[PDB]
Amino acid sequence: GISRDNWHKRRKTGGKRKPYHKKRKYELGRPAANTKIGPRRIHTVRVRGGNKKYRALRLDVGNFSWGSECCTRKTRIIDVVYNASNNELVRTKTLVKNCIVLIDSTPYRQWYESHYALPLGRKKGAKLTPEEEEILNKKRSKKIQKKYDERKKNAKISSLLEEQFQQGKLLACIASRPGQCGRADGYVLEGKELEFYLRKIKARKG
Amino acid sequence: ARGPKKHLKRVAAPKHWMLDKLTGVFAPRPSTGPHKLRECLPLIIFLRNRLKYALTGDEVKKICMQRFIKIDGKVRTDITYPAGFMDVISIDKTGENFRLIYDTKGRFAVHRITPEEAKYKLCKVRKIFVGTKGIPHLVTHDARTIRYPDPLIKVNDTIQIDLETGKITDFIKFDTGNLCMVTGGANLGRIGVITNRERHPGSFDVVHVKDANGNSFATRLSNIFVIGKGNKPWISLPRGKGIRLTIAEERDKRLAAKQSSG
Amino acid sequence: DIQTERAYQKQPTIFQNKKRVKLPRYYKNIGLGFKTPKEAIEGTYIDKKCPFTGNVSIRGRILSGVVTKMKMQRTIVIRRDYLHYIRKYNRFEKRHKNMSVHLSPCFRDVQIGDIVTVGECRPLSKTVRFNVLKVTKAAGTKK
RNA sequence: GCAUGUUGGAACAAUGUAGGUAAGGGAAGUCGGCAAGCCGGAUCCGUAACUUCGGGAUAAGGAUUGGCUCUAAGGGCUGGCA
RNA sequence: UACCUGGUUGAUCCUGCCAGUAGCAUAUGCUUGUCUCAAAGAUUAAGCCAUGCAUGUCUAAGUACGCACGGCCGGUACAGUGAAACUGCGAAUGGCUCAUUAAAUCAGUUAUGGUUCCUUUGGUCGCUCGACUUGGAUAACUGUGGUAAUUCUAGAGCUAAUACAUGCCGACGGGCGCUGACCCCCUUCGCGGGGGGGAUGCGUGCAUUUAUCAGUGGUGACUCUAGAUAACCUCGGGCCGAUCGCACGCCCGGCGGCGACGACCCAUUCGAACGUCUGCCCUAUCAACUUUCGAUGGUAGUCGCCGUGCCUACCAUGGUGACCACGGGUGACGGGGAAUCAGGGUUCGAUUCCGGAGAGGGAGCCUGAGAAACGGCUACCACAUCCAAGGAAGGCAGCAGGCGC
RNA sequence: AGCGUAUAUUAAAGUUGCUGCAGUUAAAAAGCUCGUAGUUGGAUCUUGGGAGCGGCCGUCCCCUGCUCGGCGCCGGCCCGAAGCGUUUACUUUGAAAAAAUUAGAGUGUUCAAAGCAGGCCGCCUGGAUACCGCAGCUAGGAAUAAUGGAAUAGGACCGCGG
Repeated sequence: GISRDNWHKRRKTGGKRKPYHKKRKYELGRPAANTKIGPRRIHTVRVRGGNKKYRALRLDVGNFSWGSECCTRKTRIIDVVYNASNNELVRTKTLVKNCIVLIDSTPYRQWYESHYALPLGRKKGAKLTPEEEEILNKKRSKKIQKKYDERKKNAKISSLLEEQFQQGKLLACIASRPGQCGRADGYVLEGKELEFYLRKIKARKG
Repeated sequence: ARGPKKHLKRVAAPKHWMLDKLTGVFAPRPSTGPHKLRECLPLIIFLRNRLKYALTGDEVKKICMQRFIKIDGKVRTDITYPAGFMDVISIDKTGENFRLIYDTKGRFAVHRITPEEAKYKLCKVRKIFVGTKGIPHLVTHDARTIRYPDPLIKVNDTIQIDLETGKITDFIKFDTGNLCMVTGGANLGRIGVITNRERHPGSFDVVHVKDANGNSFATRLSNIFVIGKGNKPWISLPRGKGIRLTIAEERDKRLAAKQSSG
Repeated sequence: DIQTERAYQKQPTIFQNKKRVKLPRYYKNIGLGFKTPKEAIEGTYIDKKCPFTGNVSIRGRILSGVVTKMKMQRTIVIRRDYLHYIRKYNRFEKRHKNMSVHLSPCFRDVQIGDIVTVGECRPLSKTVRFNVLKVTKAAGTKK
């Protein structure tokens, strides 16, 4: 196949690097993983040194860190948005490191509405019809209501994130390599990074 | 190479083993253990060549099955066990405890010690590794994992441990003017105090070790092993005492001993 | 006036999106008795191939040379000059071995013909294994 | 603009005139590859002998030739900028 | 040993070479009384091989109803030897030779802070808050057979594991933080404000990742380790002893020492790989060369156990060399060394002592920690073997020895 | 119990010449000058003084500083330790430089090629050195060849003020 070597090409001056030996087993290069989105299926590959490598094939979930409160949850991946260098990976939904994905807003919405006890998302016109969190919001004690108010005061979020929680599709990046370790970990884009990627999205669209 | 070595050549050997060329072609390969390859000396060679008890290799195998030789707090019956710097080889039947100390030349010196002296030995630590919950683990010169140490035990400070329990008794702090056995390179087996410390960033620091006979020599930081606090050794010393006298004086003392003997 | 590439360029240590209401610059020392210039602290440049504000280890051999080319970006080409004594004919011969050295963008006002200190590091590219430590000016040229 | 150019209908002999198709070999027939037949355009790589250095040269030679649906690059007007 | 003679002319001095002269390591020829040692398919033929061989191992401490044998008092299977096996390790070293091979290998020198690592040693083997031991396939054996024929084979009767999977008694009764009903205390007429005890539920050990805050020990140097918070624990799945053996004892059913093996994680030994400075044979009837099927750099991915256009999209048009880059040849593996030899120099080195290469020429591949292994696997070409003409198989530049030279 | 001969090669050579070649008449100055790389290059920057022991002559000590502390002593002096005080080549020293090999301490294999042995009526030793040019590092001095200061003055220093 193909391997990692320096002797196959020419020198810096221009000479020809002629070899002095045949093949080696450690000189070996495997093809890419090229994972997709779908049902859970991960292959394993035994590598040099008695170690294992988890190659992902299809994965529809992911763990993404929200950097302000530093708390991550398992979050469903629904769509691939944009890649920087290769624009063909925007069309062909192939996940590698440093790609933008749409993720669901419901686990972080449930965490916010359970801990902070404040309405997250909730476009004006549709009230809470099952009435599950409305009991947890009200019916509190007088001495703990001050602690709830102090937690309520330090809970300001920006409008650029508020619109994304309104639509229910957050943006996220890829930090861990899915081919090397197996886990597709990442983080949520915030602030100037989110403005930069949304400016690239707007420049691609119109 | 496709794999490790199984055999060992007699020519590929250091100078201090004193292995001659005529007797053998294939050298006894030492097994893997705490000490290095060239630093140690095998037990079968130490039995048949240096002390000269047995002659053939099968006799050492017949001896070691009856479990006579005890190595530094353990009855070890391995003929190719690496026995290196500051090891105590105890024999219960003959009652001759030996201590491995370098001579004033590059060779070792056979020295018999009391059982009270064989109860302890001197060792050196290398580093302090941080555990999974902030637990300091000592790294000795031949990998003795002992955790929860004393905070005064630094890198250059040496400790005095016990064989059967593996616990410290005393410690020699790395200070100026302490006796140091320089073990490495050309200046091998030297006794002298530290009269000057010179620092060097990047590389290791050079130390001007001075013997109290009008002799001084500079040696890098790797060949440092202090034994006592200034002028107080807690070990017994063999003949030679680390003088580093000249070859003309050695020839004169040899001629004087020859004229005294006859 | 940064990030002309397609991807987002940043330092992996700093964090700029915490709960607030100028970003502080992150740097580390190189050691071996050296200091840092004021422009490296005051600037806002980012480069991962930097000993101070980056991730590379300077160790091994420390050599010197002279700068002769500044055509390629983010790197310079140096040229060593030394002699050697031949035991057969008791005269000297000429030797030179040129090499490419990565150039940190903090060194702004650098001209050709100045003495440069190179330091061995990990191979970042095919024929570059050295970084720039300090640049000293030649004779004169106060302007 | 025209109603097949001094005529219409019928069957489909041989031999004529003009065309093509032809298993296999491929100028071995004949003064005579005569006639007849093959190659064919565009893009890309690439090119000898001799030379009045201009020609050779398209030398000799090779690979590609659809449908459907996308991505990237190159401009005017107004008030570093939209 | 820092050293000489003769020869051009009718005759004499210079230059010029020739004739010898003294060695080393190969063959040939004469002769070869003894003894200590003692080289010998390197030169052309890395071309092919008739013949025999070069890789096996049990202790009471893995599995033994082979009577193949054995103690008899057999009955609680079990004294022991024990063919043939399963299971675990090595088989990845050694030897041969210089074709290929001239910044390549190789010699002082060093760094992996940019990574792995069999075995041994030292730890680790009641940290988790949850069956007086559960399940079925099979090797060895017997028996029906085919095949010119292979160290080529199946259906049946069977049976075991330190082989394959699922998962318990105890430690274990209580702590750590998130959630918090509700009560109670101090001041105020009371709400408001402050401060302790606390019903119920959740997770709560190491291995792995993501990301924030803070900063015990050490380094010339941290984005090294560690502290806190929040989740991950991939079914192609990290650990959390459903193991074997010799003599043995004290208290109402329970209790305990001396062994072998394995395992989450770390140090160490043995190494391999990756590096940087310096050194090399000739030739200018070789002066320009290298490239968009990367030549010289960057951003972001892929890959590798790590650091690299190694491979990918887009930008810049660079880089080396007259101190000989590049190409061609070498009757060229490299170094330590050997010979003649004054001092200086010349030639050879394939060889034991060190490092790399490969098993007719290539191509690709499994297994295991370590192999592109070679007396490992498969395909093409050449050489080339048996045959019921249906088909099968091999690669001595190993030991002795042969063919051609 | 050793030689003649043949094939590769060394000294003889100052008949290849750094030690150590010639160029009128033997082969060897381009017909001739200019000319870029390369070689090499005028002079020139601290010139002896103080103390001791002998017979002006040989030896011996002196002619860059300030943060932390110990031979200490009475706000001060001495010295102990880190830091830094243009840069080379050469020279002095140290670190480091597998064995065998070359010279060889010891050395009755009866001598030698050897070898690292062995000898005293229970014991004692030796089993080293020279060699390892160049490459990298550490410690002295500044003769030799380069090397920089301030003259469109943004030259030092000492007291400053915002």
